[PDB]
Amino acid sequence: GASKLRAVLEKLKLSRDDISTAAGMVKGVVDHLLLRLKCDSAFRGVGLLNTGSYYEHVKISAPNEFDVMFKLEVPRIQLEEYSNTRAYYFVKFKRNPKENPLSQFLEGEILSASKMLSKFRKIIKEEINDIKDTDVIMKRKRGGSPAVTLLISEKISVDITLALESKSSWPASTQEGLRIQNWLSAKVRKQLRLKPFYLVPKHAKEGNGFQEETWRLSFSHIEKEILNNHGKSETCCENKEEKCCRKDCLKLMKYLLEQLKERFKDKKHLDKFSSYHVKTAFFHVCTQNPQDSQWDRKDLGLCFDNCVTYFLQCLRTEKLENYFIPEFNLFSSNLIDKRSKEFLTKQIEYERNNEFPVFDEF
Amino acid sequence: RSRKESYSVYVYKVLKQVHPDTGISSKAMGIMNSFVNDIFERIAGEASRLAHYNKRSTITSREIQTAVRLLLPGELAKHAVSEGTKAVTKYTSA
Amino acid sequence: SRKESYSVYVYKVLKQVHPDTGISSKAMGIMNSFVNDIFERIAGEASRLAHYNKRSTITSREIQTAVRLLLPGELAKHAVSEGTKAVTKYTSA
Amino acid sequence: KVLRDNIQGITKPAIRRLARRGGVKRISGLIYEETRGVLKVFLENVIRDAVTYTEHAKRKTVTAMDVVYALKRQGRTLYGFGG
Amino acid sequence: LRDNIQGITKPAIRRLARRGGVKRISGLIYEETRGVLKVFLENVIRDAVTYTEHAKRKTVTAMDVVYALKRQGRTLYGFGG
Amino acid sequence: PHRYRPGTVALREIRRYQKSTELLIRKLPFQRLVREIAQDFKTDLRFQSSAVMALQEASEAYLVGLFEDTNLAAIHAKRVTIMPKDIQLARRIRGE
Amino acid sequence: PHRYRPGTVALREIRRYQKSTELLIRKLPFQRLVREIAQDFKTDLRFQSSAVMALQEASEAYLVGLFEDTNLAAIHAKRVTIMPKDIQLARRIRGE
Amino acid sequence: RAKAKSRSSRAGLQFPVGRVHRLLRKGNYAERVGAGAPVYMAAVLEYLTAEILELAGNAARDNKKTRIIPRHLQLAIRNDEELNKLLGKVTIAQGGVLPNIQAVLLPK
Amino acid sequence: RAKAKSRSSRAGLQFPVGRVHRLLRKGNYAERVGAGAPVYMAAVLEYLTAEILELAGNAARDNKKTRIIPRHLQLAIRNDEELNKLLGKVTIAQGGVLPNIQAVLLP
DNA sequence: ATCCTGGAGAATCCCGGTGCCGAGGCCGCTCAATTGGTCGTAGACAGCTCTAGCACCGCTTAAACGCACGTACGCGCTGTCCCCCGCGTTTTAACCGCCAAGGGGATTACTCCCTAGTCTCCAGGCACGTGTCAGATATATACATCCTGTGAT
DNA sequence: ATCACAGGATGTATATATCTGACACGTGCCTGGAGACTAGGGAGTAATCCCCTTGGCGGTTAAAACGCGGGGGACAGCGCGTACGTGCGTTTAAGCGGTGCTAGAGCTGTCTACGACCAATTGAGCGGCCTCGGCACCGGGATTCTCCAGGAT
Ligand SMILES: [Zn+2]
Repeated sequence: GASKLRAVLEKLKLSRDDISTAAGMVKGVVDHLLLRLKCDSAFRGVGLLNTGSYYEHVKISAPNEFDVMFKLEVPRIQLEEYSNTRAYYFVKFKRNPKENPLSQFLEGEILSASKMLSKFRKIIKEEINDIKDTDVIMKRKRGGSPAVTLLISEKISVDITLALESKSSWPASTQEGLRIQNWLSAKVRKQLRLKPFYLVPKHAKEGNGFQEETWRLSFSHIEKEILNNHGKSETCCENKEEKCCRKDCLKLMKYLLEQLKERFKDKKHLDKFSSYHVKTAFFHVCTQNPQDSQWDRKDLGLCFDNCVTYFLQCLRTEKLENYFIPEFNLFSSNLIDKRSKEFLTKQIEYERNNEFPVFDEF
Repeated sequence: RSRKESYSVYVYKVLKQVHPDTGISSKAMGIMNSFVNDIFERIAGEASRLAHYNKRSTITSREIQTAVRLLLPGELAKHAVSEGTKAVTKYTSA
Repeated sequence: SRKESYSVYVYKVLKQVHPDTGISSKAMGIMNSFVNDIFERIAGEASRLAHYNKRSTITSREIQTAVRLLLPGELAKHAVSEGTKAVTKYTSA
Repeated sequence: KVLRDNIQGITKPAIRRLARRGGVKRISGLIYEETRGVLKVFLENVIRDAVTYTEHAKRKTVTAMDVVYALKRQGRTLYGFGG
Repeated sequence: LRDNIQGITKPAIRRLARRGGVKRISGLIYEETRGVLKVFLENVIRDAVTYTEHAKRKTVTAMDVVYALKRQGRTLYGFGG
Repeated sequence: PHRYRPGTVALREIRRYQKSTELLIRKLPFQRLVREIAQDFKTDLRFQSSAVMALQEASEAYLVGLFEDTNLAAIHAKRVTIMPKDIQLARRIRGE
Repeated sequence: PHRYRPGTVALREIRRYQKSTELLIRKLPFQRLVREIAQDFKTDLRFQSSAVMALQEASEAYLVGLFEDTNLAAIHAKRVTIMPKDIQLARRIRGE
Repeated sequence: RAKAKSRSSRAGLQFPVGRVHRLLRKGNYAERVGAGAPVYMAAVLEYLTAEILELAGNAARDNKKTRIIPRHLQLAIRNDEELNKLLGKVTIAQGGVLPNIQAVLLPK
Repeated sequence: RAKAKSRSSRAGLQFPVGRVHRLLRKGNYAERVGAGAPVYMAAVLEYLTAEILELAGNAARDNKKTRIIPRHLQLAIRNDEELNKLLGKVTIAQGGVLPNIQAVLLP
C-alpha cells in the first residue's frame, strides 16, 4: 500500500523545489511590514514566531499559500476563562509600574482583540501601499485567525496571524495536555513547557452570537518542534536505520483532507475542516503508537491506513481532543456540523477502498 | 530539638499557583522566610504606632490597611489593600 | 485637659550647667522633642533585646545595652557610668 | 476652589538664597526649573503621608503631628513642632 | 592576629570594583578601599559583639550579625531573620 | 559707576544666609503650593498654620542639604557653577 | 603574540562579575580580618561559620554599592579611572 | 462540638491566620488584636509573596530552569520598580547585581 | 505610714523616675519593666540633656547672650561630632546652618 | 601681563536709647505618684548532653605576585564665546492688622459587644527517613567577537 | 591616508553523557489552632462648646521682574608623558578532606525574689495670672572691607 503513497509524496515534494523565489517575495513583503510595525508605538516589539524563516506551509497541497505569525510580547497577563470553553480567555494585564504601550487597545480592564486587529490591519494596509516593486493588496476580512490576508502579485498569498506571547506557566487547562511522555519522554515535555505560549485574537463564537474580545490559546511552535523532533531518538530520520513514516503519514493525511476539500470546495460540505484537525489526530495516533518501529517507513501503507481510520473514528464520534487542551473538543458538534462529518467520512471511506485516487487526479 | 516555625510550607503553596511546575531552592526559601518576617514586622510595627498615636489599645483592619499604604509604594500598596479588604469582607461573611 | 512635658526638668538641668542662663519657649520645645526621641529609641531597643533573648522583662541591663547600640563614641560610655550609679544608689537608698 | 501653577510661587531669588545658604556660589540658569522639580517630589511624598495619617484619624485638618510623623518615617526627624 | 587587612588581595578588590561597573582603577584605590571596608567591619562586628555579650555568649551567631547589620539600614536576607 | 566684581557678593550672601535662621521661601506662595499638591490626593483639606510651617522648614532644610551635596559635585568636576546634573548626581548617590 | 587591547578584557570582566553571585573575597583572609578586628573589642571570642559568611556577604555588597557610586562620580568628572576622591565624595554624599 | 475548620481556607488564603493573629500580639504591637487584623495581614503577606515568586519564576524560565534560586529573587525584585524600593535596602545572599554597564565605557 | 518621697531624689536625679517607669511599661515596649530600668534611663536622658544645654549655653555667649534659642542648640550639636552623629538626621526648627565655605570658592 | 601702596566709596561693626511682649515667678487645685500588702510566675541557678567550632596535617593546584612593554588616558595650557552676575528702574503682591462667620476639633456621658482569658480536643505542621531527578561537572564541537595586516578606494 | 574585509586567534555558547546530593514526598507524632464560654472595658455614638481656620478688606512696603553691559568661567582642542593594563612565568597559601578534642550552646527541673495588681492618701506639677527685663529695632558714627589709578615689577 506504500508504493502509490511514495509516488504521491515524491510529487508533493517536487512541487516545492520551485518555492525559493516565492519565499523571497514573501520575505520582501514581511520585512517591509515589520519596519512599519516597529515604528508604531503599539507594535514596537513585534517579530516573527518561526525565527529564521519567512515561510511555513500549513497546507501540503497549497505550495503557493504561506502562513506567517507576527508575535507581540505581553509581559504579564491575567487570563479569565470565557464561558467554560477551556481554550478561550479574556486577556487582562497585571500590575505593571512602568507604562504599558498596549494601553491604547484596552476596553475597560480587557485587552481588545478588536482594537488590536483593527489597527494591525490599518498599519499593514497603509504600509503595503508603500511596497513599490511588488503589488501587494489587502483582502477583505474573513475572521481574526488570519488578522490579515495579503495578495501578492498573481501567485502568492500570505495569511498573517497576530499573536500575544506570554512567558509564564501555561494555564491549568493545559496541565494534562502535551501527552508525549510515553512517546518523546516526560523530560522533553517539561522542557517544552518552559517555553512561552501564545494567544491569538479570536472572537468566542456561539450559535447565538459571539464574545468580541476573547483570545484563544496557541501552541503552534510546540507542534512544529514535535514534528521536526518526532523521535525519542531525535535524530530519527537523520539516518536510514531509523527512517520512519510519521512525517509521510501526516503529509498524506493532510493531503487527503485538502484534496477532498478542494474536490468539494464548491459544495461547501468540508469548509469547517482543517489541517489542524488532521495534525491533532496525527499527534494522537503518534501517542497511541509511541515506538519508532510502529512507524517504520516500510509500513507507510498500513500506518497511513491506521491514521485514516483514527481520523474517521474521530469524525464519526464527533470527538477530537486538542492535544494541549484535552477538554477542548475540536470536533464538537458546536464547531463542526454532522453533515460535514458524514460527508467527509464517506469520501474518505470511498478513497481508502480505492487506494486514494484523489491523490493523483489533480 | 525544638519545633522551629517558618513559612516554608505556605511559600510552597503560593509558588504552585503562580508556577505549578517549578520548585525552589532551600536558600531561596530561607530568603522568602526572611522576607515575610521583615514585612510582617514593619506592618505590625506601624499598626502599633497608629494605635498609639490615635490613642487606642487595639489594632484593627484599619490600622493594618493604613500601615500598608504608608509602607508600600505606588500600586503595590493598592493591590495589597484590595486583597486585604476583600479577605476580611469575606471572612466575616463566611 | 492637661498635657505633660519635660519642660520643668530641662529647665533645672540648665541651671546645673549655667545658673544664670535662660531659655526660649522654642528651645524648650526642641528639648522636649529631643527627650522624647531619645527615650523612644532606647525603650525601643530595650524592647527588642528582651524579645530577641526571649524575655518579658526590661531591666537596667537591657537599657545599658541599648544605650551602647544607640549612642556614639564616649557619649555611650558616660551615659553608662551615670546610669550604673543611679541604679546602684537607688538600690541602696 | 481649584489651585494651580503655584510651583512658580517659588521664585528665582528664593531658590538662590537656599542654594547660597548651602554654600553654592554660582548657579546655572537651568537650576531654577530642576530644583522645583525636586522640591515638588519631596512635598508630594510628605504631604501624602500627612494626609494618610489625617484620614486614618478621620479628620480634615492636618496638624503638626501629622506632618512630623510623615517626615519622620522618610529617614529623618523634625524637632520643635511637637512630641 | 595582625594586619589581616592585607589579606584582602588586590584582585579581590578589583573584582568587586568590576562588579560595580568600574573599568579602570587608580593605583591608590587599593589602600583607600581597605580604609573603608575596615570601618564598615568595625561598626558591624562591634554591634554583633555587643549583642553576643548581652546574651552572655561567646560565640557570635549569624543572628547577632544580622541584627548588627539591620540597624544600620541593611537588612540581610538568607541567614535567618 | 562704582561696583563689586562677580563672586564678591555671592560669597557675602553665602555668609549671611548661612548665619541667619529665618525662612528664605516666601510663605503665602509656599502655602499655596502645599495645598495645590494636597488637593490632588483629596479635596477639602485644611491645614493648621503650624503644619504649613513644619512642611516649610523641612522643605528648606531638604533643599539646602541637597545644594550642599550639589556644590561638592560641581567642585569635584572642578567648577564653581552648579548645573542640573550636579543635582542629579547627588540624588542618585544618596539613593533617591 | 596575540593581545586584547586595554579595556576589552575589563569590559568582559564587568559583564561576568555582574552576572555571577559567588563571593569574590577569599575566605580564610577575610575570616581572619574579622577576627583581628573582633579581638580589639574582646579576647577569646568565637564565630559561627554562618556568622562569618553573613559578614562577608554584607561586606561585599557594601563595597560593590560603593564602587557603583564611585564610578558615577568618575564619570561626572569625565573620567574612566576611579580615584580615591571618587570614593570619598560618594561616601560623603551618602552621609558618612 | 462542631467540626473545626482552618481559617486560612475560609478566607481564601494560603497563609496562616491563627498564627498571624498570635504574632500580632507580641512585641506588644498592641494590647489587643482585632478579629479582622490577622486576616487582612495574611492576605497582604500572601499577595506580596505571590508577586515575588511569580516574577522570580519568570526569571527562572528565562534561564531555562525549573526552580527559583536566590539570584532569581534578586533579578525579579530589582527589575520591578515597586518591589525594588520596598526591599531597596535589602541585601540578598548570593543575589549578584543587575548587568548594568555605563554607555560611556563602551567603545564604538 | 512613711512619707511619700520622690524617687528622683533617691537616685540623685532631676528627671522623673516614676513617670519614666510608667512610660516604659506601656507604649508597648514590654510586658514588664524592672525597678532599676526607669532609674537607669532617667540618668541617661539627664546626662544627654545636660550636654546639649551646656554647649548651647557656651554658644549663647559666643553670641553674647544670656539665653538659649534654637540656633544655639544647632551650633552646640554640630560642633560636637558625637552629638552631631546621634542627631545627624535631625532637622531643628530655626537652627540655620554652620558657616562653612569651600576654599575653592575664595579669592 | 603682575605686585605695592594710597585714596575713594560702600558695607559692616559697635554704641546708646526706645519700648514691648515673652519669659519667669506665684497661687490654686487635682489626679498621678507613692506607699503597703498579696499573689504567682519569670528568671536565676545548677546539672547534663552532645553539637559544632577550633586546631592540625598533607596534597593539589588555581590564584596571587612581580616584571616588561607600550599606549590610552589624565593633566595642564591655550583661546573662544556666551552666559551668568551686578546694578538700576519699574511693578507686583506679601505682609500686616483688623474683622466676621462658622466648621470641625475636643471633651462628656453612656452603653453595649468584641475582645481577652479559660478549658477541651484533634489535625496541621515539623522532625526524620528515603528515592531519584536537576543541575553541576566535564568533553568536545561549532559559532561569534575582536585585532592586526592588506589591498581597494 | 582611511575604509572594510578576510583570516586567524581567542573566547563563548552549545549539545552530550555521567554523577551525586539536595530536593520532593511520605510517615508518625504532639502541641498549637479552633470551638465554646463568661465577664467587663474600649470603642462607638451623639451632644455641644468654643477655638481656630478661612475668607475678605485696604495700605504700605520690601521684594520680584525686567533689561543692559561686561567680565569670567565653561568648554573644546592640543600635546606631553606616565601610570595603568595585559600577558608571561614563578611562588604562594587557599581550599579540600579527614582527624581528634572539648568548650560552650541548648535544654531540664527546681525554687524564690520580683513585679503586676489593687486600694488609699497627698503634694508635685500643670493652667492661668501678673510683672518687668532681655532682646529686637532705630539712628548715628567708627572703621574695616573691596576696588581702581598710578607707579613700581
Ligand atoms: Zn522519523
